[PDB]
Amino acid sequence: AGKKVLIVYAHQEPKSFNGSLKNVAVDELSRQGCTVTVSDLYAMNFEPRATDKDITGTLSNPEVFNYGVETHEAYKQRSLASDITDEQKKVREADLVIFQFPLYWFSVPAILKGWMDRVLCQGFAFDIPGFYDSGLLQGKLALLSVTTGGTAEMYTKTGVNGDSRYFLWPLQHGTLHFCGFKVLAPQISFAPEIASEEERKGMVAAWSQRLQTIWKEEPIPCTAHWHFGQ
Amino acid sequence: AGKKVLIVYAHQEPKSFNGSLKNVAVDELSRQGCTVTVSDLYAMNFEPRATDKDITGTLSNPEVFNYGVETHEAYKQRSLASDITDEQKKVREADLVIFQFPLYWFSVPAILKGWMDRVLCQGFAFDIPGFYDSGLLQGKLALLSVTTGGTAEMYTKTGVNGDSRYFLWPLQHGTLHFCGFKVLAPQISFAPEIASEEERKGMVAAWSQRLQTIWKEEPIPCTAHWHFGQ
Ligand SMILES: Cc1cc2nc3c(=O)[nH]c(=O)nc-3n(C[C@H](O)[C@H](O)[C@H](O)COP(=O)(O)OP(=O)(O)OC[C@H]3O[C@@H](n4cnc5c(N)ncnc54)[C@H](O)[C@@H]3O)c2cc1C
Ligand SMILES: Cc1cc2nc3c(=O)[nH]c(=O)nc-3n(C[C@H](O)[C@H](O)[C@H](O)COP(=O)(O)OP(=O)(O)OC[C@H]3O[C@@H](n4cnc5c(N)ncnc54)[C@H](O)[C@@H]3O)c2cc1C
Ligand SMILES: CN(C)c1nc2c(Br)c(Br)c(Br)c(Br)c2[nH]1
Ligand SMILES: CN(C)c1nc2c(Br)c(Br)c(Br)c(Br)c2[nH]1
Ligand SMILES: [Zn+2]
Ligand SMILES: [Zn+2]
Repeated sequence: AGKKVLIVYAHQEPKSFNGSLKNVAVDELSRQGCTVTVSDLYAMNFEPRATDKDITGTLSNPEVFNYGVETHEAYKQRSLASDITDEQKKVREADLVIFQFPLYWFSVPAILKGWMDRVLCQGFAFDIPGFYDSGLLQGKLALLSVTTGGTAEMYTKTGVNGDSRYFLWPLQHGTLHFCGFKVLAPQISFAPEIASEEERKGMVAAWSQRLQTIWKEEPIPCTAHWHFGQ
Repeated sequence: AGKKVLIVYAHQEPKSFNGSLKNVAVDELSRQGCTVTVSDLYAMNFEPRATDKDITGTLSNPEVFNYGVETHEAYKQRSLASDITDEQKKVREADLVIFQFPLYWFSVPAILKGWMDRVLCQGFAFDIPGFYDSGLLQGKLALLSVTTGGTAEMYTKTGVNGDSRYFLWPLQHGTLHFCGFKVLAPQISFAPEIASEEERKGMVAAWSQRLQTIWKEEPIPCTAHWHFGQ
């Protein structure tokens, strides 16, 4: 035991399917004795825009603004905005980061994209060197728990949407793997709006049950072959 | 040949490489006699978050907030927030929509993701049915003009990042094609920060040159094969 979990949660509605998946996670991980923290992005009115307000005090170059460089330097100089550093503290302490969100345009909702853009800066999440297998959050686990409008059928290799794995690439590989996370198998709850309550309860239950043994899981091989191969 | 272009632009710094790419597009398309509009999202302080503030009318279900449902109904009733309808007007009038942005986490910056999330609502951009080749923005063209930190070699199949086309899938297919756009080949200006001044000028001029003949181009086949190969 002694395991710490951050849930980064992106849904506007407490009563939503996403809300229930988040609450089941809190309940089950809490029951196990895990340390659990939730960043409820919409309730926080979390700022998604990458702007020069994310740096407090004097900028590295106040005439030409380069976000990547300014935030790298601000992290090194402990001069990032408190909303960012608050999130970095949560991530730093976590052994597992679970992202709970509805799929928006084959990706995360903008509020959560903004969390990734602003929280995962150079020096904290990655550096030269220290990316992919050697990214700075190595040792940590990340897990995408996604809900969709589309059915599993639509999300097949020859379905209209392609394999669900195809849209996971920028998230699992380009973001989480890049930062050094070992990536647990995604949790994809397909088309809850379409499903019967029976099927919905089953999807929630699968998640709760999965969570019972989450600490015994092996990470996926987060490779192009995993995402795009046969 | 009275063509209308919307450039949706997502960079904080007017002197940036992205800023130059946006400006040369304006210069060249204006020179051609095109009608040109730019949505400079950061300068507009464009709202990225999908929230209940985006609907001003009586909600369909005020007890359980479903963003998709409420925005679809609000579009039909004309009770969407005016920032959304302002953008929809620009898209409706445009023959070509160019997106100009730096790659953030294998995707668009959150401010631009928010534009996609909030502007491309059901009833305006797609219906059920009425998506992919039957999407509501059929007859229009879209083009991603992207800049990266990574080099072209890093973005090949055997490179660490995988092929560049891999990260285009959620944007070109999941978003643009879903809404009925035909998609012109991407413009990817690789690693300008690493490039010499002359190589930078070369990349800007290549884009300007391409734009001279943009109206003669055919779209890509926006399929899984195009993106991922056999
Ligand atoms: C901007 C935007 C972009 C989108 N892009 C995509 C896309 O690219 N691809 C795609 O596939 N979809 C897309 N969607 C659709 C979206 O992913 C789904 O609408 C979303 O995933 C549904 O999840 P939800 O939590 O909102 O469901 P909800 O509507 O909140 O819930 C579904 C039903 O489950 C019920 N429920 C809640 N809790 C429980 C419980 N504990 N047990 C049983 N039932 C319960 C709820 O009451 C509800 O009736 C998009 C939607 C929007 C708004
Ligand atoms: C949050 C975040 C996430 C990122 N994620 C990724 C990612 O997933 N993958 C990836 O590859 N990269 C990523 N990057 C890096 C990012 O994509 C690059 O920094 C960006 O694309 C560079 O474009 P720019 O316009 O900001 O370059 P700039 O720094 O503005 O341009 C480089 C140089 O070009 C000069 N210049 C400007 N105009 C001209 C001109 N007309 N002629 C000649 N020179 C000119 C500028 O003065 C500058 O010196 C990320 C960065 C951030 C901040
Ligand atoms: C709102 N709703 C039910 C919904 N929105 C969708 C979007 Br946007 C995409 Br892309 C896809 Br694919 C599917 Br399937 C969607 N289903
Ligand atoms: C800031 N900078 C230059 C930068 N950031 C990057 C990110 Br984030 C990713 Br993922 C990749 Br891949 C590359 Br290459 C990046 N290069
Ligand atoms: Zn990977
Ligand atoms: Zn397509």
